[PDB]
Amino acid sequence: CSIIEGTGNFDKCVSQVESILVAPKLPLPANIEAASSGFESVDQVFRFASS
Amino acid sequence: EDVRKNRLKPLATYCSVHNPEISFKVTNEMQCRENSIDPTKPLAERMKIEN
Amino acid sequence: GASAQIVFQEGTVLPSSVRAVNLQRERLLPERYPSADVVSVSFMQLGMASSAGLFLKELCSNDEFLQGGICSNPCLFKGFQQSCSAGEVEVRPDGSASVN
Repeated sequence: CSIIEGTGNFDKCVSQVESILVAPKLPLPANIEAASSGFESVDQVFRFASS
Repeated sequence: EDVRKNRLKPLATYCSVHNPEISFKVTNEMQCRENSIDPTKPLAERMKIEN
Repeated sequence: GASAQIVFQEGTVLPSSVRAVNLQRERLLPERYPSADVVSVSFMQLGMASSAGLFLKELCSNDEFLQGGICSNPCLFKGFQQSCSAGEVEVRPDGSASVN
C-alpha cells in the first residue's frame, strides 16, 4: 500500500467500523482484572447485560 | 458402545450448540473444535473417531 | 484518546465468565452509600489513537478496499488523499495531508 483515497460513503464506513472495531469476529484478548467485567467486545455487552 | 458410558461424554456435552457456556465468548467456540470435539457435528458423529 | 469505556437491569442472570463489578466490595465506595453493581468494560482498540490505527491496518489489508496500492476509505471525504501509513496526519493549507 502507498496511497489512501477517500470514497465518501457513510453506510460502507458503518459496516467496516462494525466488522473491525465495534463487533469483530476475532476480538482482542480483553482480560479480566479487579475493575473489568470480562466482556471481549461491545456487541456482547448489550446482548447479555443490557440495562 | 453406549453413549452414557462413553469417556468423551463430559467434554462432548460441554461442546454443543444446545450448550450456552460456550456462547458467552466467541474465541471459546474455536478452542473446542481444534481439540477434535466439533459442536457442529451431531453427538453420534462427534463421539465417533473417523477411520 | 487511548482507551474507550462503557460503565452502567435489576437482578439479571449473568454468565460465570463475566463478573458484575460491585463498587462497595472493590473499595471504591463506603458501606453507608447504597450498593452499586455495574457493568464495567474498557477497550484500548476503540480509543481515538488506537482506533484510527487498527482501522487502516484492517481496511487496507482486505482485498475489497485495496487494488495494488490504492486503499479506498469510505470514512474519508471525496477527493482527500494521504500516504499509506498509520502515522499522525496534519492538514496543510496547500490542500495535502502531512503524514509522520
